[PDB]
Amino acid sequence: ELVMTQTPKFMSTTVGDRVSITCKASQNVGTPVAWYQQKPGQSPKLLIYSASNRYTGVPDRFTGSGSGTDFTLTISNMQSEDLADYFCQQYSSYPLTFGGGTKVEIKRTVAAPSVFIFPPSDEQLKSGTASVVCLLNNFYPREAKVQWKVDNALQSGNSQESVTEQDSKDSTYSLSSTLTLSKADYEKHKVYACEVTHQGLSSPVTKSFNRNE
Amino acid sequence: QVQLLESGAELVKPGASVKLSCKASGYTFTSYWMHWVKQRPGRGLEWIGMIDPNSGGTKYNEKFKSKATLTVDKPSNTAYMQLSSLTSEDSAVYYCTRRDMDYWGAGTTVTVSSASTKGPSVFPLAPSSKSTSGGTAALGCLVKDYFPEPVTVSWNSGALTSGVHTFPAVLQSSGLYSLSSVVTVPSSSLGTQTYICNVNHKPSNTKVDKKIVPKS
Ligand SMILES: CCC1=C(C)c2cc3c(CC)c(C)c(cc4nc(cc5[nH]c(cc1n2)c(C)c5CCC(=O)O)C(CCC(=O)O)=C4C)n3C
Ligand SMILES: [Ca+2]
Ligand SMILES: [Mg+2]
Ligand code: NA
Ligand code: NA
Ligand code: NA
Repeated sequence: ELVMTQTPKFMSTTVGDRVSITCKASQNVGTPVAWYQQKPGQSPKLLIYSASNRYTGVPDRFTGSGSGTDFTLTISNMQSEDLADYFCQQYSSYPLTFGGGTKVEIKRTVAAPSVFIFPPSDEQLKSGTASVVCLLNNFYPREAKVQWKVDNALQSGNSQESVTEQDSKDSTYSLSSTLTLSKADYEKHKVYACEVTHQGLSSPVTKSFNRNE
Repeated sequence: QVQLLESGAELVKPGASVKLSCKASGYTFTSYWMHWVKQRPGRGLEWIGMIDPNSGGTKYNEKFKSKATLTVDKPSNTAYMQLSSLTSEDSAVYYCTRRDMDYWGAGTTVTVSSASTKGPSVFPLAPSSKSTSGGTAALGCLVKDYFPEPVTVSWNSGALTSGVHTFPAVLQSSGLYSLSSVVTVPSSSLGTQTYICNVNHKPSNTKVDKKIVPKS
């Protein structure tokens, strides 16, 4: 099938530093190789074709190299605008093949999250359930621990988390922790707290509220 | 300006088929080969095969020869990809791309399931509820219990883009999706500025607008 093996799968790099992505062809392909860039939510963009031909509009920051079965994409100067995924392709023989891709992220200094808590809305409660949302805004690195506490009881198995892709303007991440409880359980309890432990915090900060009203 | 328009997300029942469309504008249609690519989460990209919008000639990726069927229609410059006997394996985001792949469609998310469609319920995430902190305030909308993906969110009809965070959706245990979209703004804008999240779920033809006022 003329498999294109791409490596590494993941790479993290500081703005100002360089990055190299490589694709090994199972067979000889010659020069018909290309590369694409894809950020979250958008479609792939043509970056390079002919192994080293740089599509119009694409900065010299990107450079394609190699020939035969060894090809490489290089970002001579990693910048905020390069935060995305990268795919290599081969079009010397049918069927056309793609590389496994590379999630290219940015490495930066540690940053502590700003924490907010959101009590369920009056509207939702009459539906028969409650949602309690805790938010960890703009922090780094991705790794984070969030625990819930109601009337001081450490909840478990009743919360789900979601994490944003790395932000281009900040190079930071964000996270939301949603606690789901019944209108019942929720009206018989009062103190809802969100505890956040993270590298940028000298000790875990906690956000909470009372079931006011 | 080349633009490849692809149909809205599709929810398809197992064993049925679906016909995805890709209408070309901004260039001579019968002038370029059109491809189709399949993309699954944390998965590589896959070329399905291409078709000649002029000759009718078609070539396929040997692995998709049995499930995919490519065609076109000059009168409408629209290309079509039909998939048959769909299974959860065909669930993915499909794209159509020009011959050299310098132009891509936005993509059509296809989900294969026996579960029925369901529009999202949208709840407000009250600004600095009661206790108004200092500097900047956060607020948003909880969009939950909808099926299948995707769902689009915008603030004040696209007028607000600064400080907006729309979290990736997570499948709840109920088999229903859920997510929150938040935005951070100056606490002095509250009350005076009206924040409205516009949620869309094309699969259920659902369109919601929700005002977010400072918790009371
Ligand atoms: C996805 C892979 C791919 C990439 C990347 C690619 C790159 C590319 C670009 C973009 C910068 C341009 C302007 C041309 C430039 C060209 N590309 C092609 C022709 C092709 N180019 C093809 C594939 C292909 N071409 C295929 C497949 C054909 C075959 C079309 C056929 O069946 O005759 C031609 C010849 C066709 C013509 O202009 O009449 C030029 C010129 N190609 C080589
Ligand atoms: Ca930069
Ligand atoms: Mg969320
Ligand atoms: Na971009
Ligand atoms: Na075309
Ligand atoms: Na609307």
